[PDB]
Amino acid sequence: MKVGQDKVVTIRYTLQVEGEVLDQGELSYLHGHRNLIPGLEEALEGREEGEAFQAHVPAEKAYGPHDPEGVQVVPLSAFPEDAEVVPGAQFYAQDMEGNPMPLTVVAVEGEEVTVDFNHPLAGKDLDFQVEVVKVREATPEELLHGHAHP
Amino acid sequence: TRYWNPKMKPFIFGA
Amino acid sequence: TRYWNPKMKPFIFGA
Ligand SMILES: [Cl-]
Repeated sequence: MKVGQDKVVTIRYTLQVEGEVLDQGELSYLHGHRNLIPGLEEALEGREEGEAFQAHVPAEKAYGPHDPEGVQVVPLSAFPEDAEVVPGAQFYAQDMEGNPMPLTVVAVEGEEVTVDFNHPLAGKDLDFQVEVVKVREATPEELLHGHAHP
Repeated sequence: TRYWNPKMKPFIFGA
Repeated sequence: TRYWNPKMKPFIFGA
């Protein structure tokens, strides 16, 4: 069964950036519902169960550019009383919009905390070692939710 | 994308 | 306009 629209696809992957093996593991996604990054999805289109291949994914087809306006300074007092506010620490910001958006703490300087709203990989080119583990049809529930069942 | 906007009342939680 | 979604797998940021 070939990877295509509405197929639930399971992959084993290895993520590299400039030679650094950042992440490894296994996931399943619903194909053709914008759940996986475009580049890696385009590379998976038509593939059979068992196939192994490599994929280079530019930022454009990964997590996009790195907007410098995404880098803002916020007061240290705005953080939870008993939370470690250090570089790499992840939190959430929320306002009247009612939309929680995630951030990574970049630097802490006195009462000024520099945070980054960009995706951690925004601006990077990703290299992938991919193995197509399994390809099955999606259930009605899955199609209804537009996501694979974890 | 995206910025912070004090023209509301932005807060931060650590879940 | 053009938006990139930070919640896309494999590296999910948020939810
Ligand atoms: Cl999914």
